[PDB]
Amino acid sequence: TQFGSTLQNIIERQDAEALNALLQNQAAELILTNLSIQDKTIEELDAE
Amino acid sequence: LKTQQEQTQSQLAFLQRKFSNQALYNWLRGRLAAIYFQFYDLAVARCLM
Repeated sequence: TQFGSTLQNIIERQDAEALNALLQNQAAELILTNLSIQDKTIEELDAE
Repeated sequence: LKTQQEQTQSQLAFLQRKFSNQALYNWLRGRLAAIYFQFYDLAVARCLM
C-alpha cells in the first residue's frame, strides 16, 4: 500500500507536468497570433 | 479567438484523457468507500471483542 500511494502520487504529478507543458505551448501560439495582430496595427498607422 | 477556442477544447480533451481524471476518482472513491465501511465493521467487532 505504500507503493500504491507512491504510484498514485507519481501519476498525479506526471499529469500535472504534462499540463504545465501544454499550457506553455498554448501560450506560445497565442503570442504568435498577437504578433501578427500588432504588425497589422503598425500597418494601419502607416495607412493613416 | 478561434485559436483560444481550440486550445480550450484541447485542455478539455486533456482532462478527459489524462489518466488521473474524474472517472478514476469516481472509481477509487466507490471502491475505497466499500472497503472502508467493511473494514470499519471488522474494526468495531474487534474493538468489542
